[PDB]
Amino acid sequence: GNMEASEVMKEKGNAAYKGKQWNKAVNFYTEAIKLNGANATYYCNRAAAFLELCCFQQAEQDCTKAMLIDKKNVKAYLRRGTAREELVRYKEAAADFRHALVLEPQNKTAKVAEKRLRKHI
Amino acid sequence: GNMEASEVMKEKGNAAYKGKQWNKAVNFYTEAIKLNGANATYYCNRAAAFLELCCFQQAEQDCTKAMLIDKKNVKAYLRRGTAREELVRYKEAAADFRHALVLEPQNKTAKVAEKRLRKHI
Amino acid sequence: GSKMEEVD
Amino acid sequence: GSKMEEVD
Repeated sequence: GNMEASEVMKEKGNAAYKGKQWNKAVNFYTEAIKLNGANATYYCNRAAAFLELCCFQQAEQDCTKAMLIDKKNVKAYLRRGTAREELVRYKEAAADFRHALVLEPQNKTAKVAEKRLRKHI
Repeated sequence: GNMEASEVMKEKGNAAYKGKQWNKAVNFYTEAIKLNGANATYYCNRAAAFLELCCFQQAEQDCTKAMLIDKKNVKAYLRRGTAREELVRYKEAAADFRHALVLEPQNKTAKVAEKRLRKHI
Repeated sequence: GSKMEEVD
Repeated sequence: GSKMEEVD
């Protein structure tokens, strides 16, 4: 049924993402979400694919939804901060990278981001 | 103990930079350069202060001059890549961060930058 | 830990 | 190595 099929779609999406097939990844994750809309990982993965396509608004929306489902999803904050930085929403980006560091203090991407964003906030 | 005047100016600039007094840092580095115009570190430091003021074009120019003086100055490539990313010159930015990694293979800022820039190059 | 470039 | 946020 739907939940099990949703996971197969996620796996196909992951393989597409690993092969840099960002649009095919979006398509599979979109089907995964249609089949099961209550899994934060599907939204967070779809945000990842959207980032590589420079679909920053869609990435941001997916990250916000992922957080609604699971507020401790670290990658949702990293990805949303990335999108927000692209969209020159620097204080919001810095807030997301700061939250990622609350959840995961050793995260190097987020540490690097905070240093870079100081000049804009 | 006979510190050269240009180096005294550089140290005053460094103290200002450490205190986040970016304009005062720029002023001191500028005087350092007037006293000794063939020192890459003065230009590279001044680029650092300019970055914090969002003066990306000036930072870039300083980095290019630092490289003219000393082509192995690692921070000149890191800072110029930073400026270039801000200036929406993504392949140039990626090239600078790549050169920094040739000089300093373990540099984390540069490794992080290259992952971020993939979507634009 | 969390590699942004990997999906889950 | 080279911390960008440090001057020399």
